[PDB]
Amino acid sequence: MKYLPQQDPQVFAAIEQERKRQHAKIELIASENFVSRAVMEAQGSVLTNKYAQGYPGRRYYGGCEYVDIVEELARERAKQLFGAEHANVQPHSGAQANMAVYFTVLEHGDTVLGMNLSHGGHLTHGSPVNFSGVQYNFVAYGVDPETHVIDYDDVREKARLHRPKLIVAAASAYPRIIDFAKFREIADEVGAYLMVDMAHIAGLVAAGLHPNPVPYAHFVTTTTHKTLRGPRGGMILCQEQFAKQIDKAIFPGIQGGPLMHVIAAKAVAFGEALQDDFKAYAKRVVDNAKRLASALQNEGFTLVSGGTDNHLLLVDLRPQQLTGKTAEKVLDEVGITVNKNTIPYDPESPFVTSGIRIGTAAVTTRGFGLEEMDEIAAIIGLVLKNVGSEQALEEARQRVAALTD
Amino acid sequence: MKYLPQQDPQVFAAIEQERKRQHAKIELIASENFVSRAVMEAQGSVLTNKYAQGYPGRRYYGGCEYVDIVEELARERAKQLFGAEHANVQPHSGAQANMAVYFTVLEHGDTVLGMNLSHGGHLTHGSPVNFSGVQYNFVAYGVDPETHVIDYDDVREKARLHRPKLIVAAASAYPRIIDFAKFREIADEVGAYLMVDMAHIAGLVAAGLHPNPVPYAHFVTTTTHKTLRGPRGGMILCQEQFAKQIDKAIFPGIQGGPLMHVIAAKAVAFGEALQDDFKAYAKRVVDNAKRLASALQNEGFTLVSGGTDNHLLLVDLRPQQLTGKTAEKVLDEVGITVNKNTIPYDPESPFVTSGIRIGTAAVTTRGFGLEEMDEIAAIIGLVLKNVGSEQALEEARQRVAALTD
Ligand SMILES: *Cc1c(COP(=O)(O)O)cnc(C)c1O
Ligand SMILES: *Cc1c(COP(=O)(O)O)cnc(C)c1O
Repeated sequence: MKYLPQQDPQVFAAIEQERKRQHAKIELIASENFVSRAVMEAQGSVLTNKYAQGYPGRRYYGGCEYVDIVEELARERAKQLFGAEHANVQPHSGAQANMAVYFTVLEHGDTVLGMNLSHGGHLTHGSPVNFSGVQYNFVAYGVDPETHVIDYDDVREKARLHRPKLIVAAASAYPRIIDFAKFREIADEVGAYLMVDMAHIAGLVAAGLHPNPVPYAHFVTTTTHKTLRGPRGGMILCQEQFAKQIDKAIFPGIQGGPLMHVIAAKAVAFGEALQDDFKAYAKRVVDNAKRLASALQNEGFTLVSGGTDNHLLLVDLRPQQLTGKTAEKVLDEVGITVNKNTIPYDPESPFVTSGIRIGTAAVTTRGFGLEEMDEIAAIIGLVLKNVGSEQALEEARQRVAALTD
Repeated sequence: MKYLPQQDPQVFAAIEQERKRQHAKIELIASENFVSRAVMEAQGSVLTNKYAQGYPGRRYYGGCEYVDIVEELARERAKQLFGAEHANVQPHSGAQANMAVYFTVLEHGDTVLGMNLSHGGHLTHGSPVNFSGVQYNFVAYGVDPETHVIDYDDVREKARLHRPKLIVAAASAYPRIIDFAKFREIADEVGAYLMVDMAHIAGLVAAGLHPNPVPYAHFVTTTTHKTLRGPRGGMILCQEQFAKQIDKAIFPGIQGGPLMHVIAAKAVAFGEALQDDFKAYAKRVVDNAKRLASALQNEGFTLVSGGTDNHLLLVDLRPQQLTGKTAEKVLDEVGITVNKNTIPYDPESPFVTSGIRIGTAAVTTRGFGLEEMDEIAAIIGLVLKNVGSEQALEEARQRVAALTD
């Protein structure tokens, strides 16, 4: 940075702290990642100066000839990456991508079937404090209480009883592969649309390491950040038949002018994801998640679903007589960043929980491999089995510093 | 840029075209501006890597100590700038700022009174193709057919007849000062909330050149871009009594995680607006708008409202037997960027129009002064009075090139 340090010492100082924090800590929050310097440069471009409401070749304002090229690069690269017939790259966030799909197919008060929020469903999948649960009538399907795998017979019974206009599949804390074919079969039985929110797994889908929901869903939403390792923002993929309605839902429906500089960064991140290197990266993410899961089990931890098929895992802490809140706090003390997370059928409230969620995308981006997973699990065991020992916590602190070098 | 040109030649090439376009053209679109290098550097920062859903000191996730400083800098600077009791700096856009206020005070189907969209009201003020007009029952007040000034007796009659829960004031194409005191007096009479959307005039408010709606409105929304010359994004200002509800409306209500890098850029832009230089700039904007308005009248153009009190003007092109569409297109041919815009009581549709909207924020940012306003008006007269003359258009092209150097 050149101009910020002189213009605004206060903002520059805080950013510099954050930069250094990102390096010093072990980032295990499953939704986190680190974007490339190219992606950041695109976001720090003069493209922020352009109003481009509308779509390429169909803009409200003139002067859009070049931002049109940028948006089309993002749309075309997205379509290659995911095999979708249409992309909308304007959503400001994953929330707004979901909002727009809901706006497209639902009237106020319509019934929607989504994943139980305590079992892995997202906030935007019907929380009563979120627009989704206020605007629409959300009903929930659950996971098996023993296997913690989605109970597809429950999805079906809930669909057949409640007759949703829309079925939502996908999750923010589900460690197994989701069967989109079964979701579509259920949707078809009850004549519901199927929306898949792949925000967490989008990078793994892109790399062929999770089944693609595109051929099964009418609508696919995602964040461009998370496993996809793009800038912070949203995207919608859909069949050609909904393209016009979806585009209209985004603008003039729910947003105004798009963030053209962010859309540029999305294009960059999509270019990166189309490369062989990114597929190698994504395999290491899943490989690291499995290794970390196995190593945590070796420490004596119980894992929700008995392990992982993707980038993330949930530790059920009940055997250690710990809340997610306590674990989160003590790990923060040694420089390891997790979040407390409800486990399925959690006896605790969402503000306390019986679990922590852990994902490997961020540490894999930093170059961590299988040996590092073994060490991270070993540190977690040390900390969580010795919560009252400052000697154990200092030892962990030093081992964390050794990993971040 | 260092890494983007090598990683992504295609995206870099299009950005570079846009950068050069921004320099070569005369930007007269009233919503446009050019942000500082400091603002862009903040947006291109590593802050994009942090999930910080929630609010400073009250975050979902750990590791937010430094992004908390950034958000508080933005909130505190905003409060100084505008004298508001509370700021929310998380809105992704002006649309989402408005959306959140509507979410706070209205139920589905509630009546809202806003400015007629053909007289200057915004898309998010009740367009039937926008969430506002779909979710809520919007009624409209108009301007006087001769003066083109808001008819405050119409606002009152409409309020008293329709009994809105909410009154919206503010505009995207209104060239005069808005009387917020009268809006509040009307709101109080019918027991409605008052929301002011100051997106267009926010920079002028900050500089003391437009009356501040903060003391009169329950809620003030704005874009951080436009006259305020910030990054692309939204903001909400409100009385302390609505702070908690407004914060909850933004998250977990309508958004997910905020864009912390953009929030950093907002803080930077607010710091810039607190400086004496910015007040000097904003005076030149209004001074330039008046000079340009006078000079256009000297060319024989009729202006909606007979001139301007702010940064923007509307040319009524009916006397020249031209549509806004035709004027927009021919001006594009010589390198001057305007947009067609409905004038009040326009005999044409919104896709054709009888007017062009012009604003001075962008050219003032580039250093244009009163002499440049005289020349721009002279070029506009030349072009619009000689639409069929390629000699006149080439002469204009050359005069435009002389201005952008
Ligand atoms: C993270 C996430 C979102 C939210 O996107 P934001 O950009 O934070 O609004 C939505 N759905 C799922 C499944 C997510 O994981
Ligand atoms: C530009 C504008 C908006 C829209 O903000 P976006 O950031 O484009 O969504 C809303 N209201 C008014 C009055 C505006 O001028």
